[PDB]
Amino acid sequence: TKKRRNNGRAKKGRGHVQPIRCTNCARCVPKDKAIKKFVIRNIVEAAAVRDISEASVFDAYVLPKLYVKLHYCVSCAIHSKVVRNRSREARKDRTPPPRFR
Amino acid sequence: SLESINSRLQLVMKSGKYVLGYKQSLKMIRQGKAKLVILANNCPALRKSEIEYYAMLAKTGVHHYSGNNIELGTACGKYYRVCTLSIIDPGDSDIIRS
Amino acid sequence: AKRTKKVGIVGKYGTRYGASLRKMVKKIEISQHAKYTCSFCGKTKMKRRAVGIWHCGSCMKTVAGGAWTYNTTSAVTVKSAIRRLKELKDQ
Amino acid sequence: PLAKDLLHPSPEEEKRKHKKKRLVQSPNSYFMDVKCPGCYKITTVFSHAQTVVLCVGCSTVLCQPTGGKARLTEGCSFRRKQH
Amino acid sequence: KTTDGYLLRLFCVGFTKKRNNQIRKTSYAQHQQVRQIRKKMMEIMTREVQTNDLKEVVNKLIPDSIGKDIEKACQSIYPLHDVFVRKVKMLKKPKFELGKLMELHG
Amino acid sequence: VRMNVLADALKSINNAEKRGKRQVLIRPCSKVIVRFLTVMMKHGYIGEFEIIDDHRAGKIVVNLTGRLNKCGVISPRFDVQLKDLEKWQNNLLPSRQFGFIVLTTSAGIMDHEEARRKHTGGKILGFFF
Amino acid sequence: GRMHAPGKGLSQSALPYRRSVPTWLKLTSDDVKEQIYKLAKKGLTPSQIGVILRDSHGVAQVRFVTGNKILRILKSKGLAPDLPEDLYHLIKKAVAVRKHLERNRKDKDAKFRLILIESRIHRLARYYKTKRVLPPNWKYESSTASALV
Amino acid sequence: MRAKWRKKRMRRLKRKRRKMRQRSK
RNA sequence: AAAUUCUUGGACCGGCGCAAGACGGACCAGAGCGAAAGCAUUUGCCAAGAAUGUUUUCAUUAAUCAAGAACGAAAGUCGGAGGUUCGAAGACGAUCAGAUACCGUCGUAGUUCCGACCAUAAACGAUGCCGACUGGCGAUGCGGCGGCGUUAUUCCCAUGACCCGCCGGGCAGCUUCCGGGAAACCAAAGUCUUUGGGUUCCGGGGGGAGUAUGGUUGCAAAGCUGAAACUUAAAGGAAUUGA
Ligand SMILES: [Mg+2]
Ligand SMILES: [Mg+2]
Ligand SMILES: [Mg+2]
Ligand SMILES: [Mg+2]
Ligand SMILES: [Mg+2]
Ligand SMILES: [Mg+2]
Ligand SMILES: [Mg+2]
Ligand SMILES: [Mg+2]
Ligand SMILES: [Mg+2]
Ligand SMILES: [Mg+2]
Ligand SMILES: [Mg+2]
Ligand SMILES: [Mg+2]
Ligand SMILES: [Mg+2]
Ligand SMILES: [Mg+2]
Ligand SMILES: [Mg+2]
Ligand SMILES: [Mg+2]
Ligand SMILES: [Zn+2]
Ligand SMILES: [Zn+2]
Repeated sequence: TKKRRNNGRAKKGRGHVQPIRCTNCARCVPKDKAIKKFVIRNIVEAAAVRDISEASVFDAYVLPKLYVKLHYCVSCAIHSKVVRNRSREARKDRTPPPRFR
Repeated sequence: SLESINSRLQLVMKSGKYVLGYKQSLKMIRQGKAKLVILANNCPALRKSEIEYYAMLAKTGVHHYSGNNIELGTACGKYYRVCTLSIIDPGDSDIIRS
Repeated sequence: AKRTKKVGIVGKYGTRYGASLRKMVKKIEISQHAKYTCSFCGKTKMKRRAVGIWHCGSCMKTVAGGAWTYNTTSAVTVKSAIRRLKELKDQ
Repeated sequence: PLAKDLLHPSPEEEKRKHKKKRLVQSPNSYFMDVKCPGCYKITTVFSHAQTVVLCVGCSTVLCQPTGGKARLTEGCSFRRKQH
Repeated sequence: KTTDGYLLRLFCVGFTKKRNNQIRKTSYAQHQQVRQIRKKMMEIMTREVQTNDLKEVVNKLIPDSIGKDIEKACQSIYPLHDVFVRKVKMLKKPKFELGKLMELHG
Repeated sequence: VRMNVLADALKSINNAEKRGKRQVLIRPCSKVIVRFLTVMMKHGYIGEFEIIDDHRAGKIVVNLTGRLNKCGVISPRFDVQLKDLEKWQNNLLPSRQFGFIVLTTSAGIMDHEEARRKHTGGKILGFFF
Repeated sequence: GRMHAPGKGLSQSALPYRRSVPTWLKLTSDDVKEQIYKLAKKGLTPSQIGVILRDSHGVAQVRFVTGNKILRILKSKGLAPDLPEDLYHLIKKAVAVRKHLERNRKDKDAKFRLILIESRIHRLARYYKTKRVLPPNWKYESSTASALV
Repeated sequence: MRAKWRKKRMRRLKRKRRKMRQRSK
């Protein structure tokens, strides 16, 4: 049974897309099929921000961010609950979950 | 400009007049009927210097073709080798007006 | 007419020395007995006199070259690299 | 629309359609006369000239070939001619 | 190379800028536009450095003066905003001279 | 490539009649097409049409009624004697009261009922009803 | 679609309905075809003789001003090229590819296109032998094709 | 018994058959 | 979770250099180019190509194609060069009832390049090619055409960057009682019992079996062509309700 119109990936007129490496394991995944996270976080997270702020030698020091991009095979993505299975008609929508918080 | 000079040579040897070969190009230069001389890049240095000296004496232009005698001949459309050739009558081609 | 199926110049060795040795000597034999075109006159009169020595029958010009080929890819790449090195040295 | 008239299309939509796809085939290019600002004679130049056109006497160049309509050198005016 | 024998590698980076009017999402550049932008940076950078000594070059690097010139020069090709000298590597330096160092220190 | 212009003309009319339009544009024109529709004209299946004359194979705009069920073409153009004509109309016509097989004879392009009326065989072109 | 490509392009010239001559065109037939004559002697295929006439001299179609077409005018005079131009330009291109392919043997795409080009030469060559403009024994030899440009 | 391994088994068996055949020819 | 392993003869860690061979992130997209396999640092050179523009030229030169031909990932084979990482085989440490495995450390052939073979992949869109017709809508890439207005060069023309449309090819998308289909679904997988646009390949219940044999290709591995005896009432596809 043809489960997805596009075969779980984004290859339309290529024929070949280069493979990348998963981050959790080392599974070799085509680049367009992999699930890609782009997390942007501070170095200190939420509770130490006050501690370094008072201990800083500078006045009003803007704490740096940490930009790391993640790649996931389907197995790790399901097992880490970054993505979960949905109902058959709910599979068709492809707007990302809300980004308010 | 190699493509364009190939085109001009094809037209010149379709319509105008020419001589192929060192010992006959020398005769044409000495008689003064040679309008242009063309030399392949692998002709002997002694004779190319000789041809340059004759052309300087006779006030004639010389062109150093950018290929050896085999494809100079093929550009001429002949099935043999030419090292130096002389255009005597440009005909309906702008080889002199380069 | 065509007198042999696989063996060419190495047909003179008969059934000796092994199929693989005959195959790997065939191409070298062809290369060393071929006639090459002279870059100095345009005629195909280049013969291997001795190993490493090539001669033109018309120019009477002698060139130092490969053992079985007129020139080797190592020689040509060295020549190109040396030209580039001189170009860089004189800027 | 079921009953749309194919026989008598308005000049609006009949202009937007592809040159080969009109009801009657028609070219979108024309002829024009270009005059140099200095020289006096008028020369006939195709709209999509495709060649470097220079007025006789080599006074100047008129139009430069491009991917579509030939761009005209400045100062030169033109007017399209018909019959 | 500078007037004094310091040989440098200057890496500059630029990012095409979306317009305020723009509705389109992509804001990419044609490959020929990219090719003539990076030969504009490559042309400008050498001129700003090869004509004067190390200390003059450093004074340009303290602000983004070289990067600012790149901003103005390539607006007519494609508008692009985040330009800096991403990195400067010093490859070869002349023979050490104690006299010249003291000029750098006053 | 385009191989049988009459096959394209009748397939185009059949799609536009099937969708309920009022006019069809037939892109290539030929004597065979013009002579075929005039046969369909005489029996009231289509309205009057018009051929547009560019200096190439012209176009045709055909007024449609709601009476056409199907028009078709038979490929290849088989030859049919008077003995074979009853069997052909047994195969590809709905009933014995209506429907027509257009077939060209030496007397001209013309449908089956009267082609029998002047005792001439011919080559089958198509059918409509 | 294209004979040796998967593209389906529709771009083509669209000739106007009116096959008369415009009133603003003052050149008569006789001096147009001497204009054609001298352009042949400059050295130009009939393809671009008609090009430099409809953008500088205003003649929309030579076949509408005269009764003949350009290549038919030329051979009626004696200035036609020996082999047809469209076959000439294939041989000229196949020689260039064959030369480039000769210098670097790892160009597989060049080898693939050379098969395509030399296929179009043979398809066209046997057409001109059916219409009898080439001798029945005319053959395309890859070695000798360099001499005739 | 997945077809890939079944085919591999068949190839090994065929190779053995062939060897045993030119041993006798 | 540990152990094999390295470690006061100074490991791991911090700094400065040097060498070597791989690889080309982020930008990178349901974007592009190519006959497909495939293709991603800069610059240069060489040859090719689609689409668009065309009031240029020839005038049917075309379409699909047994036999035959060119390319064909990975693995594999043969000669050389090189061998950083990874890593078939192998070795040891774990786990286990066993563990010739999954986990860990080391590690050979290979992985890299040059020149020759091999011709198979879920080589997939599981969907021949050419041609015509049948709904909309918003996009995206290329070329062309037109138009308010912003923004550079500035010194205005004109070219760039946005914006608003139109045309032709292209990759896709959303929606639909077009129609079809066993259905899943498909603007083609429609225009089919209202059955005929052209043409190529190819299937005839499940196994035996892509097997035996013969022939042919290859250095080999294997490729292509390819049965029968015998056995068996089912094997299978889409969807439904349960467990
Ligand atoms: Mg499943
Ligand atoms: Mg693939
Ligand atoms: Mg074909
Ligand atoms: Mg990069
Ligand atoms: Mg075959
Ligand atoms: Mg391989
Ligand atoms: Mg390998
Ligand atoms: Mg090896
Ligand atoms: Mg163990
Ligand atoms: Mg290891
Ligand atoms: Mg297969
Ligand atoms: Mg298949
Ligand atoms: Mg049927
Ligand atoms: Mg069966
Ligand atoms: Mg039973
Ligand atoms: Mg199945
Ligand atoms: Zn993973
Ligand atoms: Zn010699």
